[PDB]
Amino acid sequence: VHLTPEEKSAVTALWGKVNVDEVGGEALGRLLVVYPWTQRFFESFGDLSTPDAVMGNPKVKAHGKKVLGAFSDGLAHLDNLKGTFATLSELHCDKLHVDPENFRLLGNVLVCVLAHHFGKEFTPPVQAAYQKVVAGVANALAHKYH
Amino acid sequence: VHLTPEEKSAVTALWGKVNVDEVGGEALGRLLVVYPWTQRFFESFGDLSTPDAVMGNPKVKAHGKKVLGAFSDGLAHLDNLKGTFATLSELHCDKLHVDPENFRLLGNVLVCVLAHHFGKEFTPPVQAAYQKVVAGVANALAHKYH
Amino acid sequence: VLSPADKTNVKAAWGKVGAHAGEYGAEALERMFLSFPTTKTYFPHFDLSHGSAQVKGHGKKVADALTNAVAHVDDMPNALSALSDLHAHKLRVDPVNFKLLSHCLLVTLAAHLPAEFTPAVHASLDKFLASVSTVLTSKYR
Amino acid sequence: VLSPADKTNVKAAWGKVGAHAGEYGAEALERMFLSFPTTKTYFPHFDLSHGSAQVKGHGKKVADALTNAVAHVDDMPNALSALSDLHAHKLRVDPVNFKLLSHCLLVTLAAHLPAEFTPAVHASLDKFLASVSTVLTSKYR
Ligand code: HEM
Ligand code: HEM
Ligand code: HEM
Ligand code: HEM
Ligand SMILES: COC(=O)c1cccnc1COc1cccc(O)c1C
Ligand SMILES: COC(=O)c1cccnc1COc1cccc(O)c1C
Repeated sequence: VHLTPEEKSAVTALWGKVNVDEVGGEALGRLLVVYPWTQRFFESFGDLSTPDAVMGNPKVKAHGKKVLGAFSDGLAHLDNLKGTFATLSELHCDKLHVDPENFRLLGNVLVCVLAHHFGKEFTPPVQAAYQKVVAGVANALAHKYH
Repeated sequence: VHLTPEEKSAVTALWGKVNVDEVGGEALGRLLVVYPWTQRFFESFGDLSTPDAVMGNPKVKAHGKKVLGAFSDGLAHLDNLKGTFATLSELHCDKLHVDPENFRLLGNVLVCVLAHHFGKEFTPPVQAAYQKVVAGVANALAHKYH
Repeated sequence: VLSPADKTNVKAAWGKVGAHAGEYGAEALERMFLSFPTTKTYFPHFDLSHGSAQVKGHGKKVADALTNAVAHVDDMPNALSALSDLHAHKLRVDPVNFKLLSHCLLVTLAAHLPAEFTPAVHASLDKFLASVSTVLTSKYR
Repeated sequence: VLSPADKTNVKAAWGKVGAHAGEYGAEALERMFLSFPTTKTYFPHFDLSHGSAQVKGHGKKVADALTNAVAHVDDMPNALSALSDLHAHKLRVDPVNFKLLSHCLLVTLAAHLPAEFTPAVHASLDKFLASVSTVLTSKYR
C-alpha cells in the first residue's frame, strides 16, 4: 500500500498503544456477532450462542490475538503484503473457502474497534490511513483467488 | 486462470453459436435495467428512462458489441485473462472507478442472457463452465484494485 | 422493497411456473451445487448426486416457499419468519449464497420461460429474490 | 427487517446523539470523503475542503434524516420516499457508497459513544443503516 510518511507515523503511533490482549479478540468477536454467518467457520470454538458468550470466549480472544498479529506483521511489511500473507491466503482461500467480502468486513470491524478504544484520537485522517492498511491486508489475503 | 479441459470445450462449443451482434447489447441493456445505478456511467448515451428506451438505445447496443468482443477475446485466451483485460482494468478501475461488484453483476447478467437464448441447451454443466469464465473476467478487470 | 409494477411482474411470471415448481426448484439447486460447489457444504448429509430424489424433494420445498412469498409480498417478514429462524439463526447462511441461488433461479426461469423473461420482469424478479434473501438472512425475532 | 430488540437498541443509541447531529453527521461525511475519495464524485459542486461550511450543513441534514428514520422504523419506505426518489431515481447512487457511509457512521458513533457501542448495539445499528441504505437505493415507486 501507499502511505505518506505522515500517515505511517500516525498509524505506527496509534498501533503502539493497541491492547494486544483485547483488541484482536474484540474485532473477531464483533465479526461473529454483527455477521453471524462467520461463526460457521469456528464450530470448534465452543459457545457462540450469545454476544456476551462470543466476546468472553477464551478461544475467540486467543484467535483474535493471532489475527491482530497478522495485521501487525502487515504493518511491518507494507511494501510486500502479498508475500507476507501468502501462506495465510492459501489457508483462507483453498482450505477454508472464505468469501473475500468477509475479509473486508473484518478489516472494517477492526477499524470500528480502534475507533471504540481510542475515541477522539481516532481522527478522520488516522482512519483514512488505516483504511488503506486494512484494504491492502484484505486484498493480500485473497490473491490466491485471483 | 483455470477451467478443466472439459469446461474449455463446453465454453468454446457454445460460444461458436453466439450472436456476437446481439448478445452484448442484451447483456449491457439488462445490466442498466436490472441495476439502474449503473446507468450513471453512461449519461452520454441518451434516453435510459424506461426498459424499452434502454434496450432500444443504439449506443447501448453498439457499446454492448464492444463489451462482447472483449469477452470473445477472453475466451480465446482463457489461461491469460489478467493480461487480456489489463488495459480495460486500468480504464474501469483507475479512470472510471467502477466498483468491482458491478463486474460480477454484468457477468451474471450475461449468463442469464445466454440461458435466455439457448434455453434447455444451456445445461447446468455448461453454466458452471461459464460461471468460471465470467468470474475470471470480473477478477481480471478488477486486477488494478488488487 | 418492491414497486407495484414489480409485484405485478413477479406474480405474473411466477404464476406461469405453476406445476413446474418442483422441477424449476430442483434444477436451480443442481445448477447452484454444480456452479458453486462450496454451497454443497450447507447440505452435508444430503444425497446431492444428479437427479437425486432428495434434491427433487428439496427443490419442491424451495419453490413452494417462493410461491408463498409471492402471495404474501406485502407481509413477507411475517410469512417467512419460520424460514428466517432456519436460515438466519440455525444455519446462519452466508448471504453471498442467497445471491448464488437467486441467480440460478433466474437462469432457470430464463431457460424455461423465454417469452416471459423480459428485461422488466427480470429486474422485478431480481429485486424480489433479493427481498426474500434479506428476510431469510436476518434475525428479527 | 429489524427485530424489536434492534429497534430498541437503535432508538437508545441514536437518541444519545442529540445536539451532536450536525457534528456527527458532518464527521461521518468527512470520514467517508477522506477514507474513500471516490465518494466525492457524487459531490462535484460541493466545497469538500476540510471544515467546509457546506459539508457541515449537509451533515446536519443527513443526521436529521436518520433521526426521522429511527422514529419511522415501522414505515420507512413511506417516510423515506422523498429521499429514495433523490438517491435512487435522480442521483442513482451505487449501493457500495451507502456501505462506506454506513461504516463511517458506525466509526463516528464508536468514537463518540463508547458506552453505547456494545457488540449487540453495533449489530443493530449496522442492520438499521443497511435497511435505510436499501430503501434509498431502491426504486419502489
Ligand atoms: C481479514 C483479515 C484476517 C486476518 C488478518 C486473519 C488472520 C488469521 C490467522 C493469523 C490465522 C492463524 C492461521 C495459523 O495459525 O495457521 C487465521 C486462521 C483462521 N481464519 Fe482468519 N484472518 C482473517 C480473516 C478471516 C475471516 C473473515 C474468516 C471467516 C469468516 C477467517 C477464518 C479463519 C479460520 C476458521 C481459521 C482457523 C481456525 C482454527 O485453526 O481452528 N479468517 N486467520
Ligand atoms: C464485466 C465485464 C466488462 C467488460 C468485459 C467490459 C468491456 C468494456 C470495453 C471493451 C469497453 C470499451 C473501451 C474503449 O473502447 O475505450 C468498455 C468501456 C466502458 N465500460 Fe465496460 N466492461 C465490463 C464491465 C463494465 C461495468 C460493470 C461497467 C459499469 C457499471 C462498465 C462501464 C464502462 C464505461 C462507462 C465505459 C466507457 C463508456 C464510453 O466510452 O462512453 N463496464 N468496457
Ligand atoms: C430463495 C432462497 C431460499 C428459499 C426460498 C429457501 C427455502 C427453504 C425451505 C422451504 C427449506 C425447507 C424447510 C423445512 O424443511 O421445513 C429450506 C431448508 C434449507 N435451506 Fe434453504 N432456502 C433458500 C436459500 C438457501 C440457500 C442459498 C442455502 C445455502 C446455500 C440454503 C440452505 C438450506 C439448508 C442447509 C436447509 C436445511 C435442509 C435440511 O437439512 O433438511 N437455503 N430452505
Ligand atoms: C446512508 C444514509 C444517507 C442518508 C440518511 C442521506 C440523506 C440525505 C439527505 C437528508 C439529503 C438532503 C436532501 C434535501 O435536503 O433535499 C441528501 C442529499 C444528497 N445525498 Fe444523501 N444520504 C445518505 C447516503 C448518501 C450517499 C452514500 C451518497 C453518495 C456517496 C449520497 C449522496 C447525496 C447527494 C449527492 C445529495 C445532494 C446534495 C446536494 O446537492 O444538495 N447520499 N442525502
Ligand atoms: C417487500 O418487502 C416486504 O414484504 C416487507 C414488508 C414489511 C417489512 N419488511 C419487508 C421487507 O422488505 C425488504 C427486505 C429486504 C430487501 C428489500 O428490498 C425489501 C423490500
Ligand atoms: C426498515 O423498514 C422496514 O422494516 C419496513 C417497514 C414497512 C415496509 N417495508 C419495510 C422495509 O424493510 C426493509 C427494507 C430494506 C431492507 C431491510 O433489511 C428491511 C427490513
